[PDB]
Amino acid sequence: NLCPFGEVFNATRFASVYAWNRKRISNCVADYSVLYNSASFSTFKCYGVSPTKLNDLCFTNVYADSFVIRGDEVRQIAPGQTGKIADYNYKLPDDFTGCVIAWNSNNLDSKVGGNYNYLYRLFRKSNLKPFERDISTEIYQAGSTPCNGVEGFNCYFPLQSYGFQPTNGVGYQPYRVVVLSF
Amino acid sequence: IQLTQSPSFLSASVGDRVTITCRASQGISSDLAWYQQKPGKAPKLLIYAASTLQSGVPSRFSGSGSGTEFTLTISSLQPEDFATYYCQQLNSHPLAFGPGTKVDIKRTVAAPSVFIFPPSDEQLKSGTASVVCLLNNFYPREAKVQWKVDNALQSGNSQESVTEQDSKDSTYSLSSTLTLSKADYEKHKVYACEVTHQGLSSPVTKSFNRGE
Amino acid sequence: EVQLVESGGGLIQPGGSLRLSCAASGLTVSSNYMTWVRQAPGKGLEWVSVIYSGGSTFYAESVKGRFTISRDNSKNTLYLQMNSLRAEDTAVYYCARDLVVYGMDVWGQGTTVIVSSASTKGPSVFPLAPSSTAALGCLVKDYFPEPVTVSWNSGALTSGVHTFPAVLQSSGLYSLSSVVTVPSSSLGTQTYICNVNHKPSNTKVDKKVEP
Repeated sequence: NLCPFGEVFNATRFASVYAWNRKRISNCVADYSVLYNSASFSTFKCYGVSPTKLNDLCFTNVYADSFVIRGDEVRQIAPGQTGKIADYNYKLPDDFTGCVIAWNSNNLDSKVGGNYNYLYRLFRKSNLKPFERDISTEIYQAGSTPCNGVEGFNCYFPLQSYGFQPTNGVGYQPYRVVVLSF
Repeated sequence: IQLTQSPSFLSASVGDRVTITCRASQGISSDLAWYQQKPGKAPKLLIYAASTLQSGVPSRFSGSGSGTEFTLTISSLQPEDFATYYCQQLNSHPLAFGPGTKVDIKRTVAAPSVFIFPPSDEQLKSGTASVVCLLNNFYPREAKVQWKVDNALQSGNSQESVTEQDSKDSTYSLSSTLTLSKADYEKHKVYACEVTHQGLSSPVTKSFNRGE
Repeated sequence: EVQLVESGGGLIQPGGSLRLSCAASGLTVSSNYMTWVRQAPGKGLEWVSVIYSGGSTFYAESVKGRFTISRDNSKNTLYLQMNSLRAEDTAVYYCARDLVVYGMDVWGQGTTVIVSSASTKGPSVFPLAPSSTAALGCLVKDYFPEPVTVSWNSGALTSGVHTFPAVLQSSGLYSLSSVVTVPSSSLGTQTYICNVNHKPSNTKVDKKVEP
């Protein structure tokens, strides 16, 4: 047997960041010096080990999370980082030990009008605990006065769209991200 | 990401249809907001998401734009609407504002009367010299002022003040002030104030000589 | 009522420290992107700091380390602690609420912060001599704090008079100039006197401006 990485990478449709996907792996040796070259990869950074001595190891359990963010937000998928995405969408723990993979997908997840399938959570009262996935679409209460689930002033829908135009700058273009955990 | 606005100053009169433009460094599709600020007052939000009307904003304000070039539009200007208008990138983490577009009361082109004043006897006693240049009662408001001393340009020791538009004749007056030490001021003989304005066919250069 | 009411601005020597308050009503500051914005004199808006509802704080590179944004859920108040203040920190500081995708709808009245080492001195008035409509004027230089009044001929002459906005120069002192245009026939005959009053320094000063 081998390890399936074509599944989580070459998947035809990807997940939104707030509702990120987690795939488990329970296999034999995995080809990591071989992913570094398996394609071009605008980001390939590991926070637990030298990338060349991954093939010379195997683990108790390995997870692959995938989602889409914006490029200037890819820097947030790393330990000890704060911001709109790490606070409210996908936190990595501080002792995170693993590797972070991302690449431009302007031709896949954009459309000329602007592809809006992909969402993020903008409002939350508290930060996410690491490896937390919060999927509630409950009206966010910005005020003293409570909402009871009606959008209005100080009563905001917590999820907002990404506007993905092919016209965008690199920071605002969609990047697909895969996070290998150990 | 950096934002710019095309009319630094915009002439317009009550009733007119005015248009301001914001241009973004790279592409930020429809993530723009428009603010209006009158003098001394807090900015007031006008447009968000580049085209949605902020609640309670009169419907004569409108927003167009996507990608990299956006426009705010006042369909029929009113007296209340003379102010400065800023664009902003919708963001949390850095906040890019535009430089601002000021909307003038329109008036026919009035060229400036240009005057130059040497420093006083009294001030030179105190070890400093101030060469003042006055641009007086000009309309279109864009005005280049260039200090030449012994016929070399001088950059970086001058400051400009500007009256806000006059409530009597709708014109501006401006003062450029060149500051030098008494030591330097004696080392040169000619001091000239060259002025560029739309109402002048060619630059007016007012000058004097030290020791007259 | 929906307000952000600011307080705490004033006069501070360079290197000093100051704490600005934003008292909110109509919106919970603990629950919101709150932001500090400034406007240096004659300049546009500029982002200072932002604090997220979960507590992350971010800063404009020019203020990292010196400034500190904070909040007090009990008092419903946002703070800007300004340390190691600089002449370039002089500005009006605005306090705003940011619905990131929906703009900044709720602003504060503003609060002024003057950074200078000056501590109250009265102006020195210098004549802007005319030459051969002429113009003449007064150069009101090196005073603190603002304001000063300028009249001509003890109130008699007002038509054609322009007093320019005070520029706080890098010396820490204000400076303005006042001018009036007069018909050149009256140069040698008509008397021209500008009167300058600086109540903070109890300075009344009258200068004759003649060629």
